[PDB]
Amino acid sequence: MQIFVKTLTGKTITLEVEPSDTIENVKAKIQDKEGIPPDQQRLIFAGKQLEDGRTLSDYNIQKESTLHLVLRLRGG
Ligand SMILES: [Zn+2]
Ligand SMILES: [Zn+2]
Repeated sequence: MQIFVKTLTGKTITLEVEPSDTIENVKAKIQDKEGIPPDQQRLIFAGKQLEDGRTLSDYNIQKESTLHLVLRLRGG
């Protein structure tokens, strides 16, 4: 099962996920691929910012769904 994650630069990465993966889990897969710490990541789906403890299934995120990755300003 695959989802796409688009960054502000237009670049897209593909993650292998499961319906019961938490948002925490997705951030960890993004850290593995891109080396960005989870606390710097905000994930958005359907215009809504996803919360760490909820699952992809909670949010009706399906195969081939696209999430948007917004980075926190390092140092705020
Ligand atoms: Zn998983
Ligand atoms: Zn398809």
